Amino acid sequence: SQQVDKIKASYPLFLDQDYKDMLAKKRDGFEEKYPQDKIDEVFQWTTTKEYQELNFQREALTVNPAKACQPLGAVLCALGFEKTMPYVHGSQGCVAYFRSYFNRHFREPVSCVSDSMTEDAAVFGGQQNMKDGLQNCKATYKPDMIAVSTTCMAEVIGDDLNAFINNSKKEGFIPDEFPVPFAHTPSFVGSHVTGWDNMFEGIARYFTLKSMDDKVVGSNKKINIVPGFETYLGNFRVIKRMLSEMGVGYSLLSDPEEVLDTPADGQFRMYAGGTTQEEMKDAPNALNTVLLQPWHLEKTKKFVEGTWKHEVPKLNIPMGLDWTDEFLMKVSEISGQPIPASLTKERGRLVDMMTDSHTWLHGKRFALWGDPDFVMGLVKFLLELGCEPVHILCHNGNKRWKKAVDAILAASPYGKNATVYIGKDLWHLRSLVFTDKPDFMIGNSYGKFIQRDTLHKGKEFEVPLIRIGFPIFDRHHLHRSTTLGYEGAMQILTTLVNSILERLDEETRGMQATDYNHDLVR
Amino acid sequence: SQQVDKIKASYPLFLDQDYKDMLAKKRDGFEEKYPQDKIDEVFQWTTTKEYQELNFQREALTVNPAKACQPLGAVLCALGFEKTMPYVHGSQGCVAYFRSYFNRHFREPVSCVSDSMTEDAAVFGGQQNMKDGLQNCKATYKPDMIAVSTTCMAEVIGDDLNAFINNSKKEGFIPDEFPVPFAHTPSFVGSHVTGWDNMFEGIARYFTLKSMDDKVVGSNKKINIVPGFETYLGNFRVIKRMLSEMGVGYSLLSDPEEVLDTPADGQFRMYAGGTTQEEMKDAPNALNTVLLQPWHLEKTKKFVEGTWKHEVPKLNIPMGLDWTDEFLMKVSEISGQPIPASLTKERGRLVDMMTDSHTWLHGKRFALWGDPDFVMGLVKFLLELGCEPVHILCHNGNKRWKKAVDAILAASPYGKNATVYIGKDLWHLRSLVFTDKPDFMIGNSYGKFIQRDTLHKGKEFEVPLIRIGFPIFDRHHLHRSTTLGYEGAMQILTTLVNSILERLDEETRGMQATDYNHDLVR
Amino acid sequence: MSREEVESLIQEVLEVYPEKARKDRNKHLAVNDPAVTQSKKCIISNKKSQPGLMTIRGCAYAGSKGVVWGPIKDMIHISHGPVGCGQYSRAGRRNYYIGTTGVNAFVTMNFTSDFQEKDIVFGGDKKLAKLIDEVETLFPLNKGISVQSECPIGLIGDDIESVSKVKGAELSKTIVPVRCEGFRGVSQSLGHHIANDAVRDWVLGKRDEDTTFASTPYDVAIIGDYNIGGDAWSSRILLEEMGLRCVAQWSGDGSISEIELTPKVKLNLVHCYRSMNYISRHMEEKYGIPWMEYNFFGPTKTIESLRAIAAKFDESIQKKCEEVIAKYKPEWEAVVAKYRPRLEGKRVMLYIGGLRPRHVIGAYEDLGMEVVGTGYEFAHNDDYDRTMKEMGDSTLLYDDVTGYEFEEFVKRIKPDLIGSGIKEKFIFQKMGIPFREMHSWDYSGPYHGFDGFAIFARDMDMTLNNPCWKKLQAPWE
Amino acid sequence: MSREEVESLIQEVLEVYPEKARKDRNKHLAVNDPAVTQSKKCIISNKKSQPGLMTIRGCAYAGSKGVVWGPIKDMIHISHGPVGCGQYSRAGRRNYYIGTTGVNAFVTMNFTSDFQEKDIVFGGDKKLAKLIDEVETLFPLNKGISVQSECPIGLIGDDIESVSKVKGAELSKTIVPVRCEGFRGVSQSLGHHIANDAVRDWVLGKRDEDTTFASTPYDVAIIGDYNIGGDAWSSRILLEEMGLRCVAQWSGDGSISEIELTPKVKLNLVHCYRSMNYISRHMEEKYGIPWMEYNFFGPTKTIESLRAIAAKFDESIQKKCEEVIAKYKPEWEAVVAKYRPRLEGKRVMLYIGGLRPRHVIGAYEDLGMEVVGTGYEFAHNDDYDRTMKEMGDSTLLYDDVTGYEFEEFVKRIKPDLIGSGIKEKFIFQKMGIPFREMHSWDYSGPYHGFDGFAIFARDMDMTLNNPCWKKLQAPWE
Ligand code: ICS
Ligand code: ICS
Ligand SMILES: [Ca+2]
Ligand SMILES: [Ca+2]
Ligand SMILES: [Mg+2]
Ligand SMILES: [Mg+2]
Repeated sequence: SQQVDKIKASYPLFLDQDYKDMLAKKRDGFEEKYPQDKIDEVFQWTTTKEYQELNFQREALTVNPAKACQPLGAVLCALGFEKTMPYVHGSQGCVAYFRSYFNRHFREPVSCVSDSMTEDAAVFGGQQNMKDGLQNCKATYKPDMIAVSTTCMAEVIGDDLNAFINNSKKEGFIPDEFPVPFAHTPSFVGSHVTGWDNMFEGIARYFTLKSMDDKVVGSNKKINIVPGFETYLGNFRVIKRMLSEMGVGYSLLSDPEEVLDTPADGQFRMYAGGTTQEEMKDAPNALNTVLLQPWHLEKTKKFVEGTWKHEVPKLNIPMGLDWTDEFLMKVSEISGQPIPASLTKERGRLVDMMTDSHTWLHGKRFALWGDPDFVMGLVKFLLELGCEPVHILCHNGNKRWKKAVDAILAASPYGKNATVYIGKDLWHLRSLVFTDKPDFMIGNSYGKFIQRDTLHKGKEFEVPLIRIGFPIFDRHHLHRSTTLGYEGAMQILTTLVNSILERLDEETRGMQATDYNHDLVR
Repeated sequence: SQQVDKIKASYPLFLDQDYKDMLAKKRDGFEEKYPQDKIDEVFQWTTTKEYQELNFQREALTVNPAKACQPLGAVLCALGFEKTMPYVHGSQGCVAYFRSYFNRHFREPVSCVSDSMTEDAAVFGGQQNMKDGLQNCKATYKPDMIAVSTTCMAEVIGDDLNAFINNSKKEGFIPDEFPVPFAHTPSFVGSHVTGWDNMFEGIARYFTLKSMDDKVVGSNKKINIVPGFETYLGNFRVIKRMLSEMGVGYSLLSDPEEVLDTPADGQFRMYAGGTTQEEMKDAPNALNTVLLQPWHLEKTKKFVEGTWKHEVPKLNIPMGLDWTDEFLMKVSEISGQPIPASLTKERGRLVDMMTDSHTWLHGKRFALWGDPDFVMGLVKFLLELGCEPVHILCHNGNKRWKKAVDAILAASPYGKNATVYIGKDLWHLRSLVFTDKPDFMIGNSYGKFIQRDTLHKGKEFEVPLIRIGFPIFDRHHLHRSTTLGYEGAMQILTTLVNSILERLDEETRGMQATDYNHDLVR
Repeated sequence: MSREEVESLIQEVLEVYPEKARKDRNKHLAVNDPAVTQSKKCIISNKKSQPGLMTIRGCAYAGSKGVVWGPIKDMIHISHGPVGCGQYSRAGRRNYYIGTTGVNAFVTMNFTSDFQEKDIVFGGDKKLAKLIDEVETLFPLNKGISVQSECPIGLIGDDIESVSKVKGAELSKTIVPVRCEGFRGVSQSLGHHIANDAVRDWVLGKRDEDTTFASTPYDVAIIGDYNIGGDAWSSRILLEEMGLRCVAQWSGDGSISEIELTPKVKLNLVHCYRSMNYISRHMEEKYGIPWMEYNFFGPTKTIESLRAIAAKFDESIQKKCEEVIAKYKPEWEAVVAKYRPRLEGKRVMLYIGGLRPRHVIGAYEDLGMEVVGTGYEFAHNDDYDRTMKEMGDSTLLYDDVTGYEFEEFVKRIKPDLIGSGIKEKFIFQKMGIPFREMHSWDYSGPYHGFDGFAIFARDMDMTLNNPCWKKLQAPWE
Repeated sequence: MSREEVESLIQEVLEVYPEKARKDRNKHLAVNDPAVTQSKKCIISNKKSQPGLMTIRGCAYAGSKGVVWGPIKDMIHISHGPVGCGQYSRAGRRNYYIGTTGVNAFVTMNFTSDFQEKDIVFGGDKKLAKLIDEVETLFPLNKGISVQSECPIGLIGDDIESVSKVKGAELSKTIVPVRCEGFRGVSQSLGHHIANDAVRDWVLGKRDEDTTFASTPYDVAIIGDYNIGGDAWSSRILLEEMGLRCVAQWSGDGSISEIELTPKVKLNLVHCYRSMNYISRHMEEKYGIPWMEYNFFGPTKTIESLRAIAAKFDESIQKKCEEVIAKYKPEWEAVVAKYRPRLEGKRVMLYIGGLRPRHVIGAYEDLGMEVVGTGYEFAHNDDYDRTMKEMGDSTLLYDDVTGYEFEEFVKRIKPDLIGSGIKEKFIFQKMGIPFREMHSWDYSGPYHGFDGFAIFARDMDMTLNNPCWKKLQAPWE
């Protein structure tokens, strides 16, 4: 039943007695459900060290991964170029998923096409799908560039993208000079970040490999910036802001910030902003190229060093105090521009905030996950804050990266109780937060289910989630935030300390029980 | 007892059994405490309509006010002028409190002096305190201006500020040309916002009353901006940023953003930034003067209109969509500058966010409080969001203001279940949130005690606090936020929707009970 | 718009396309004539998508894993292949259930074999067998396993049927191989069919020789309700108030035992025809169980449906039917009284999957609204046959609409509201057109039944009439 | 620094001042000589502040309402006058208590008469009587009321004593008039004295003729512990483990009845000498109750105190004393072993109110730290007498330090840590000097007793050794 003045949605409608009784009857009559005592017993067992040991012995099963597949990253990369349509050669189901995944994180349209290969293409390949697909896409959506990646069907069948695109041009389906950069992006290799690297290097090659003879390093007086897979609008923005404030000429290569933030003013804009083709063609003339997320830009790095002859600096992601300082100092050296008063002051405001908040942050224990560069920058900043990053999980991390993070942990006393895990998933992490309970998790929305599980053991075992990373689907507008630079460090610090204080207020809210410590001032 | 590797502070130390037992023995032996059944009975009574009716009949008792006293506002106003020392003539206890109050909100130094009047000054007044105080302050702290206000002792004894300052100059305690603007700021009239108005009008008079003959309205091609009592750094910053983006010449009159945000770089800076004396002297030459918080700038308005001959526009605080639009359009009209593409786009990004979040905001009920302009802007924006601002409390509001808010509520269907309360305090508001329970409160840190009370009745009765206003003492760095303009609207919207979603996640976190609605995507 | 204006709009839109695409798309766009009974005279459907045109469709794995199998709560569903499909489809679809997740229920978890290069090169069948053992160790209360094949599995020649047979025998466990690779078919639709045949072949016959279940004359199953936001629960309640016993729900909140008990029922009640007609036909053929289509969207359809269902049973159920109708009458009448005056005359365009584009029309009409365009991602002509009589004369029909087409149709028709999916939502909001998600219910619902109608009405009103929509034009422009 | 270097620092700093201020301030600054017993040979104190110099002091209302009365949990304390004093002092001081706030306890609430112009012009006594009736109606479980006068009350000639007498008789209620207007005295100090005399005159004698209390030989009161962060609880536990019975806590977590029972005890244990020596002397004069000073900061002082207290009782208490000391030995030894190597040799400057600037020195020394400067806002010469022997030779002493002086002293001395209040904290952090709040405990504590020493040590280490302090200098500067 409903009362028209106070309509109930699923929660709390199904808590009404009639629904409760109905659901009990369904269970008892037809579900042949395990007894509650047995459910409780098994749940308790899944919180134990014994279960954790079995869990960490898995070799074949993955549960609740913390990564996605290559073409997702190729699509995001492609979206960062002016009037560019991402195009995934292969199966259309994949594209529905990529679009939906990004739609839910950004709360924005996400344009991408498929060439809708079907079973029939297993006999001799997707060449005709490429020809008609490119022609149809160009005519219908009027991009100035089509950036081609692949789904796993196309990779398994072995379609030669280069040959297929070349034949499309030879036979008149798309113009000879129309830009169709490409990359093979097999979903059974690496992860979404690898697809970004692959796509970017493919675009960079397309615009520069054959034209290198007239290029002169430094002749355009700019620094190229390659952001990698990046899902915070504030991160593109802060980098551009800082470089502009320093008077540094730059080119941001792959810049989706406009197309992921168009205004609601009565028209849909399929394309907005983005890196221009002129910027990509001119990129070898830069002084140098800086990689913001080097641990997933290795293929790009080889191309920029080997072909453009840029001496790419060894910089970490610019997260936290020390690594933002290092980024700005290196940009200053390359460009000849001094670090200006505005940035020096901003730095000092971050340091002030660290001094203000250090007593609540000190010794706080975190579990965290995400992509490799994000994770190591978060680890570094946590150490700078006097926090302990005890469970560090990067499903898509590698051995070399793990060695680098272990070295960072070694350089601080705050790293003593920390372990780095690679190849492990959120069902592994769930065990760690039961057996070696931290104060908080820092992670994406999939962490909410871990928080739920911990609360079920009891309130005293609950590990609250702090949402930083990708995807974030259960809060609105967090994609507008910043994690890079001093601005990002300020945002992260603020979020962490206020999560601590919110939880302390919850724990001290009990009248005549714990509210002796429900202080007005903290 | 303590375990050295996991030391307990008060929470949870005093939950140890030995402490619990000790506290029970203290109670039973010596406190002659009302029985718990009686405490429960009285608590329950305090949640009733019968109690509310008695509560609203108060004439003489105030409980948990939502205002402070005049000189607090005078000090904040004074802090916004270059190299200016706030100086409060009267009792030193007041200055310890003003400094501490602002210290705790901004987490910054707050410099202010007293002239330490004692009981002896009741015989013939504080003139000698003024003489030595001005001399001592100038010598020791080297301000370029001393801005004088009063405590209630000085007002009751009847000290003539003007005469005392004049005599201090006559007798050589400070130079004749040294600026010593003043205002009488009696704490038994109005509130802190009134003290701001009084101080500002005094400073404006000091620099302009006697020099009007050479002034020509519009000759400097700027607009003066008077912010009023403002405790969000982002509010000073957003107004400056918008005017700069529009190419509008402006003078922000009282601008404490620098002195309330100095960097931690190894030196203490007693003064930073601020409105210059030259800006105040030249202010009558502006095109016009815009008051950002007109409901506490009435004395200032009469002076600017009567003496500077500026035709101050009838503008509401620039909060929410409509009133930010109106502010920009009026500034365009006055300055001749078009509204730029950047601001048009920012507006459309706010509207996009409104479209994205409207389904969770719709129909949500709020109790809220604060100063009159802030409260009315928050009410207006809530109506724009499709929310219902059901209990609107402004302790320091007046009848004319209440009429204006009642008219805003009449212009929207979302205002139908709303009531505006003036002269009422947070003990009145506590009753309203029991008898006509809203979904959330929007208010300052004193609201935490109302949330605590509501939870004690039961989880289903708990009204969570969303911290927006002044003072905020129990979270860190919220003073950096913005509430004005499109930027502030975006911040407020994000805060509100995510507070709704955090609470829904809490309510749906119960395994096999309510977690059928614990959705990944919202 | 007139028939002539709509035909003109179709032709204008199709001018953008190369000839091959133009000729194809013309066959998938029609002006409705409720006077036609054979939709194969009017519109083509269930064909391949044209390359490069930004179809909204998914794949067979979505139709099998995402739609049919995934909701079954006490089984573990393995996304077998590389990591993306299972991750993108993790907890995207609000197929609600009661259970202890990770312990006795598994719906919102993502179990995967996370294929790597060595699995592609040498095959995944050994990995699959090891994975099954790991599942058994770590999730001992699972009541069965399904293997949801992603694109590579059949392309590389793996034999998941053999693995399922051998491991199922070894563990005395139901292990269901599902060949729902996304290269099969053209859309989600073939995944439904594949999934239905897998239930038939591996689950449904288990109790064929068991005589222990006590049946009653009033036993039914709800077939094809995936309990989006609780939709099946707000349907079930009414059927049971009417005196029926709902033995099974396929598959929202569904358990493996209730599937196995379904051959014992007297009548199959089919909500989603598209996705479950196949198994319904099978059950009639094999067990003699009749089936009938029904519609629980809005009071008119719900009342009609209750009466038609009750008519299959005796006078006692028909009497209880009228009691249920009388009970809820004041409730839905109060909803209409509040919301219909807020919505009367407003025009809606829909674009959804395989059922809802026709099934929700009555509920809109109960609020005085008009559906001026509708279409489906993956419907077949039997769906279109059922649609033309539900839609008004001269309204617009679109099969497998392209992104371009949908935007252009909307620019011309200027509906007051659009009801479609997540890939559409943010486009139309920027255009200033109120949008409701008609798959996920925009995180609201249920929408089925009398209790769902209240929420539907509230939701259409909150969005269509929201203050935000008057704010898109800056007052200086 | 040498005595001569400290003397020259003082003279250097005083050069900024006009002559009158310079001559005054010179008398309030001294280089310690532990060889002096009569501090009136070396420093002046408890004089008015010089105008315009940014004293850190508060007022008599702070000393009365904020410090002594406000913590009494089951009374309602009215801030009588305009709205500021009561609002700025609402829940600023962490005087912890157990109770049901708004119902039987009222500490963190702000009750005020919110004076307006008409109250100034015509007086507030009628308003006060009405306010009392309103309090009784809305807060029926209050056990007494105090009236904490703000500046205007005596200036306008109000008669709160008459109101308190008449209303107290009418209502059979303890109503205490307190003339703690901020114009009185020079600092918080006179507010303590005024507050003590109000307890004496209106509360303490209530049970003078009542013999019903079940007294024992081991009854004590804790006098002058305001339970900051639970400090009094972490003291009480030890006294009761030693076999004593703590009848009252003045005034942290204190109730009116425990105050009224205090004249029945055998010994008054005075922690804060400055604030409560007055009532302790009264109780010795009137009731014959001896009193003694003690110190529960750090293990050395706590052990000395326990032994000195136990020596006032019999052998059974002395035996329990040694048992307590033995129990806690491994606990504080573990704290020292962890934290002393992290803090050894570090130098601290303190500036606090009336007690802690000397009382915490031992606890710093238990961690190997050195207090190289200390001073008080409002101490008297009897406090300085007790300080000179606690401080090292040639250390710096400052009475009612000005903001300018404190900054300049710190620039020269370059302490590793500063312990002071909220108005100081943010100044010194910007200078890159670790800072701990030594009034509020920086929202930590307790610091009293053995359990408090652990927290103290943790806190000094977390801040002094924090990684933030190496980061203030930009690497390009
Ligand atoms: S199953 Fe089908 S696309 Fe019948 S695949 Fe799809 S939960 Fe749609 S129109 Mo999403 S044939 Fe169900 C459907 Fe309808 S996932 Fe849901 S809303 S009634
Ligand atoms: S009462 Fe006094 S200023 Fe003895 S007014 Fe002050 S809670 Fe200080 S050095 Mo705040 S004489 Fe207590 C004090 Fe000491 S408020 Fe506390 S810390 S031990
Ligand atoms: Ca959006
Ligand atoms: Ca600060
Ligand atoms: Mg904590
Ligand atoms: Mg504990």
